[PDB]
Amino acid sequence: PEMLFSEVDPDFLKSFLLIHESCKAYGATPSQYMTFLHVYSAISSSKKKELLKRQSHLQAGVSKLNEAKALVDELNRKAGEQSVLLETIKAAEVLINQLDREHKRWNAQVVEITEELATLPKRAQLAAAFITYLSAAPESLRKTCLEEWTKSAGLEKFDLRRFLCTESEQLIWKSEGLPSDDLSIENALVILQSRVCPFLIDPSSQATEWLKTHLKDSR
Amino acid sequence: GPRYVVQIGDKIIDYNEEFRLFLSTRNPNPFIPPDAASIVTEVNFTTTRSGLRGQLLALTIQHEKPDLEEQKTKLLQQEEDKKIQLAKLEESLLETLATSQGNILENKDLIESLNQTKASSALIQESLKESYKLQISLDQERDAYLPLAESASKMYFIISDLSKINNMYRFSLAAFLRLFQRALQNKQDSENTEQRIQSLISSLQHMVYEYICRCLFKADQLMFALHFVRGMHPELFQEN
Amino acid sequence: LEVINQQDSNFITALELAVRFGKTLIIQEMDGVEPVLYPLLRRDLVAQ
Repeated sequence: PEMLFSEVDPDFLKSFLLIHESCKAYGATPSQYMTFLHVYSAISSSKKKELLKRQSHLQAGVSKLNEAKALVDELNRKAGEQSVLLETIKAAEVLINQLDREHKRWNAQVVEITEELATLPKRAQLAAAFITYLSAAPESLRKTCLEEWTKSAGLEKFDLRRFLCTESEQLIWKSEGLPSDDLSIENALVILQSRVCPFLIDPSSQATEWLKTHLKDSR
Repeated sequence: GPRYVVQIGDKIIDYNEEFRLFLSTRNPNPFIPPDAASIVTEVNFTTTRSGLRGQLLALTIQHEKPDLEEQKTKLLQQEEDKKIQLAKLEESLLETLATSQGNILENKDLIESLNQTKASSALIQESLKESYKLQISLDQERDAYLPLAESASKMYFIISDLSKINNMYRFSLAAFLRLFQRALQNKQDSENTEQRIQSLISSLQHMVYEYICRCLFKADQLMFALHFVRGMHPELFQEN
Repeated sequence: LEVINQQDSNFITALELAVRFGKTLIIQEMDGVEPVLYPLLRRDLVAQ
């Protein structure tokens, strides 16, 4: 990874070795080690770009709202001064009646994403390790290994199915025929992977019907 | 030159960049060697405990009364459509903030933003009232079946491990749900419902036991009986 | 564009690159009609 680094530093690297040495007891081919590294780099790049986009849009909002407020805090006063030496207040108050909830909503996400993108690499490690290993094991091994890895990092909160997918995509997947279990939704999250080919062990054909339902659009 | 070709048997074929390959499987074993499994990532759709519980719970709700089923369907579908439309209405908040970043106090885009935020607040309060008006209305009409579905989810995982002493003791799930249909369709039990739940678990254990001892070998029925009793009531033999 | 001579050492290789990459090709010192260039001068296009 140090040659996949330029192309805290040692704690990441020694964490990789310990994860792999613990995962040798289920079949650990070095092809899976390299698949792990490539999907780590890919997911970390896509999420850094999307978080910088979100902070850019929130920064533009915090700029434009403050600029319009600074403009509206003196325009009626300038008109009143011109009337004193010698029609936008209603629409300004109507805009403030929505902005009292809108700016209050769009405030906090700047500091939220600011504190979030210091905790992206360990999240990408967990999200890559789950995809590159545990789409085979039974769910007790999923629970035990995710708990051991989560205690290994030290952030005993911070789940991953909300980290990697949001509610709208889940209900759209549910709108088609995907089973609503934890297992089915995590399995449909693992076929995000495109480094390799997915292999669907499937006794009853619902998941296959779902996949060839929502792959209708392309050829 | 600029493209790439890939070998398929004898032909030489251009590898188009839009190539995506998926493939399905109907049996967890067959077949991987340890050479074609380090390149292919394997996904196992499986029926587990917490999913099967909810499946049988929904079947019992649909077979108790159809009105509660239609209500819990329509309310959830309307709640999902309202959530998607609420995300769509709040998806114009970036446009109302920085669509052009100029003359925001001048043009009527800030006027249309007031109407959009009014619609958003109306849908948000309506969804709060709806999520209050479905919770206890679904809990008291849905929670009258789960002590059936709990032990009905126990019995399948009891009878799953019967193959590991004698082969051809392999049991499906489609016929199991056919049995769970037969438990309703032959019952016709008119009582208290809380007096009906023990009646239906009682008249389901008989049909399960008879359906499995149709299949078994004559030196195995005592095995099946004792493992079944250990499966249903694990409290009557205590510890060590 | 690529421009090539007739009696040239790399004729057929550069001809292959000019057919593949979509160049516009000019040949200098032609002494007639080459034997090689007959189906390309005609239309001989099998589809894949």
